[PDB]
Amino acid sequence: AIGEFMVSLPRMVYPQPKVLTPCRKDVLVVTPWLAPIVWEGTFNIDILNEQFRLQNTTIGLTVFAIKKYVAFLKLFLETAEKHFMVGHRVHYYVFTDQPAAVPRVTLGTGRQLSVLEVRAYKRWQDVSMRRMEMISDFCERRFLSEVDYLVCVDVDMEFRDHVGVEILTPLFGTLHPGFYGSSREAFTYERRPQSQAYIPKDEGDFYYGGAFFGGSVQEVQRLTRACHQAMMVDQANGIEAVWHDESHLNKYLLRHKPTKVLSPEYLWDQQLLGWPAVLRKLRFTAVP
Amino acid sequence: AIGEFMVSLPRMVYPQPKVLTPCRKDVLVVTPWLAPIVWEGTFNIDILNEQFRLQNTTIGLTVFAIKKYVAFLKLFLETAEKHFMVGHRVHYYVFTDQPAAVPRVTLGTGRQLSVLEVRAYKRWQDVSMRRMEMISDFCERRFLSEVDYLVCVDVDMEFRDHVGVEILTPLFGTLHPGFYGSSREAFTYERRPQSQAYIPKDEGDFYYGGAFFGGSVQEVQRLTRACHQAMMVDQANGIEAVWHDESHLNKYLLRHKPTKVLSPEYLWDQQLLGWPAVLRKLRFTAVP
Ligand SMILES: O=c1ccn([C@@H]2O[C@H](COP(=O)(O)OP(=O)(O)O[C@H]3O[C@H](CO)[C@H](O)[C@H](O)[C@H]3O)[C@@H](O)[C@H]2O)c(=O)[nH]1
Ligand SMILES: O=c1ccn([C@@H]2O[C@H](COP(=O)(O)OP(=O)(O)O[C@H]3O[C@H](CO)[C@H](O)[C@H](O)[C@H]3O)[C@@H](O)[C@H]2O)c(=O)[nH]1
Ligand SMILES: [Mn+2]
Ligand SMILES: [Mn+2]
Repeated sequence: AIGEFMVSLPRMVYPQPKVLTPCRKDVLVVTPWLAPIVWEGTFNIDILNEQFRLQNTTIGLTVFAIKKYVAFLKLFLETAEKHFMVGHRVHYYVFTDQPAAVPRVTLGTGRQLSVLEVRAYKRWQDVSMRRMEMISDFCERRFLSEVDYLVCVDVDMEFRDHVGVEILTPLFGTLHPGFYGSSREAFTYERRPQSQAYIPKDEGDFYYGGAFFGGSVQEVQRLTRACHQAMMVDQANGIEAVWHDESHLNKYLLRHKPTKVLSPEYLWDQQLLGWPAVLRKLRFTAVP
Repeated sequence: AIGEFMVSLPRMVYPQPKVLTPCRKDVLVVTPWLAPIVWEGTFNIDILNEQFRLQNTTIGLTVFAIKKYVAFLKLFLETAEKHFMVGHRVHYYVFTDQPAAVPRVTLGTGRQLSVLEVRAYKRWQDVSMRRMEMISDFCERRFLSEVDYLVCVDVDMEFRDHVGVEILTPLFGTLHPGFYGSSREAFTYERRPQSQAYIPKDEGDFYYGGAFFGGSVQEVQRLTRACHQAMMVDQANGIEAVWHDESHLNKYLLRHKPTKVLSPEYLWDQQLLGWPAVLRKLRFTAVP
């Protein structure tokens, strides 16, 4: 459940937070709108796990495996079993054009998987973009009744370390690994005013990655509906945003600030970027 | 309103957050349960003001002025007019045994004051403690229908600097100025197991001050009801907690973690503690 009566935490023995010691001295851990930026060292997972288990939290995870991308599912799901929300209720939603071709991955207790058949678009750009419509079509069909939070990710990825309830919040985006140290002028936002995704050069907080966002079902419905409707306006006007759904996601999260931001620990590419000292954990990574 | 549909923020030009620069290097700015700890430098008030104004937020401020403490009201209210939630809708609730003795303080537009008559208890300890019952009696009478958030403070205080929408969240407490640098064993929690306020020596996050807490009306009703009911159990058992309502507040916030914590900028005593370098702002201070 979300927003229901919260019982009292049990007694717990853990290290005292020290008010006069920063938890990170190398990174920003809170946005200027007071949203936590989630890095290792910012959270005590034992406290968070208690809070979320006492609410009987169910997390849905959406992933699209269309055309040849079904090949990515086995590793994606096996590694999610090892690292994603372990101990909590999880419902995987695998959207595919090949519903008999989903690998038979063994799931832990309290975890289930549904296969949702969808059409395949010809262009990769359309496959990627149309996830927003498809996720929003499914909020009413399933998600409102089945889960508390939705996490929406790319499939060509693997979990390498813990991804848990520290991410859960009404609305989150994730810092794209290519831009976390960049100034806003260098962010690859859509820069043509003719597009609904347009962001001026003097605006922008962060460059969020299209491959990892989420929130409560209500907030994810809002985001995905808004991005789809913006895409359809652009289509009617003969323009396609430079980075497709990621461009629209960035416009949405500029105007509707997320209540948590995930660090690039949660969205990485070791082939392209190595393992900087600032990443204490590499949690969710590109398959090379 | 709270929890309603949020329109899009307008365009704003402000400094880009820098991911690789901490906002404070001298203090903890987020708790281990991912609640912001509010210090100067952690927030851009322009963004927050936009967010809260677009929700038509109304803030209630409760204050008790019983017996000789009516003398504190003039400065309290005049300085609140200068510093508390300026630009937002405010409703002051002055609880007093001398309802004709409230000073005539000139209020800004969108700000109003109600006087609520209550009984005076003989002992200062009972006057202080019974605020929890009185605040909880008034959630149903007025607060649910009149305000979005409640802020509950001591009267023998003055505002010296900005106290605004950065504090608003479902549930907050404030670091007591005498203990922010102390280890938990030194916190003056109730230590007798016979009291409902008991906290063992190996437990505790922070020592919260009784003089400044708040949250949504729903969360403040819960806190104040719980503290009152705990007090009544103690009374039946012939025990009074060492620091009265503050002891019960601390027990509640240990078991029900706040969603923001205010730094001691928000609760200070310059006579006793001076002006340390760690306090960039002294916002709400004891009258000496
Ligand atoms: O034939 C396809 C093409 C895409 N996809 C799905 O769409 C996702 C995104 O497409 P790609 O992985 O092909 O492209 P990128 O890795 O460049 O994706 C990045 O850029 C995209 C926009 O161009 C999206 O924002 C995406 O979330 C972001 O990680 C895939 O992971 C997969 O889930 C398929 O299932 N089949
Ligand atoms: O005769 C009185 C006594 C108290 N109060 C009200 O109760 C508040 C708290 O009492 P005091 O200010 O007399 O006592 P302290 O400053 O020591 O208060 C501190 O300790 C208390 C518990 O002992 C409470 O937790 C309080 O919030 C905390 O700041 C006052 O500010 C005032 O609002 C009155 O109105 N009249
Ligand atoms: Mn890809
Ligand atoms: Mn006092």
